[PDB]
Amino acid sequence: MSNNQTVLPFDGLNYPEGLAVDTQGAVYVADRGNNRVVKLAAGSKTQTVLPFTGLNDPDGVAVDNSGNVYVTDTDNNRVVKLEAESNNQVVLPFTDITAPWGIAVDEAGTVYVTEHNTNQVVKL
Amino acid sequence: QTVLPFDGLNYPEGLAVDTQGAVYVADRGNNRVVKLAAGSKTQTVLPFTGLNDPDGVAVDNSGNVYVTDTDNNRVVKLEAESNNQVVLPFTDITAPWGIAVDEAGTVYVTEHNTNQVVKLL
Repeated sequence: MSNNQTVLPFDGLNYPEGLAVDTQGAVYVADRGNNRVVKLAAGSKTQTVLPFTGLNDPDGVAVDNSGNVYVTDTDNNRVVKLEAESNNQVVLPFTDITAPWGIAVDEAGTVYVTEHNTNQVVKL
Repeated sequence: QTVLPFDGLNYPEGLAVDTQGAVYVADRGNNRVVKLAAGSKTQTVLPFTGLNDPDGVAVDNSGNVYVTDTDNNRVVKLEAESNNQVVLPFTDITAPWGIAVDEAGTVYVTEHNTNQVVKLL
C-alpha cells in the first residue's frame, strides 16, 4: 500500500455510485442504496447528508463552480439541483428523459447526463 | 436540450466534460471510452487498452483521462499527448466504480466491494 492511498471516513454507504469533488476538497457521493447524497468536507470525520428530498436511486452527482449540487435521481426520472446556501431544490427542465444516470457539469454550468433507456448523452 | 451525436453507445455510465467542452463517456457495454469535441460530427475511441466494464471517467485540466476499469479491479490513466495508458498505483481495490479528480490531480473513487471512497494523492 502507498501512504498516498487512504479510505475517506464516510459512514454506512450502500452501493455508492458517482462522486464529485469541489475546489474546497469536499467529496460528494451519490449513495444509491440509501437514497441520499452525502458530503465529506476535507479533513472531516463526520459526513453530511445534503438536503435533497424524495430521491429514488441517485446514481450521479456533480458540483458547479458556484457550489450548486446536481444529482441524477434515476428512478424518479429527473435531475435535481440543490442551490447553494438557500438549499432550494430545483428540478431541471429536461424533457422526456428516463433513467438519467451519469452526470457532469461544465464551466458554464451546462449539465450533461447519460441515459440508460436509449443509450444517449443529453445536454441541457 | 440536445442529444449529443455519439454513435453506438451501449449502457453508458459515467461521463466527463473538459475545459474545452469535449465530452467523454464510459461506454461500459462496449468496453471503451468515447470522446466527442463540442459541435463535432466525429467521435473518438480513446486508446485505453483491455477495458472490462469501465464505469467512470474523469479528465484533468491538462487533458489526462482517468477511467475506473471496474471488472479488472484497476484505475487507468491515458497520458495526454503521449497517449500511453498507465495503471494508477492503487493497492487492493476491487470493483472501482465512480471517479472524480480534483484540481490538484488527486483521484477519488467509489468501490463496490466494500462500499468505500478511496483517495489517491
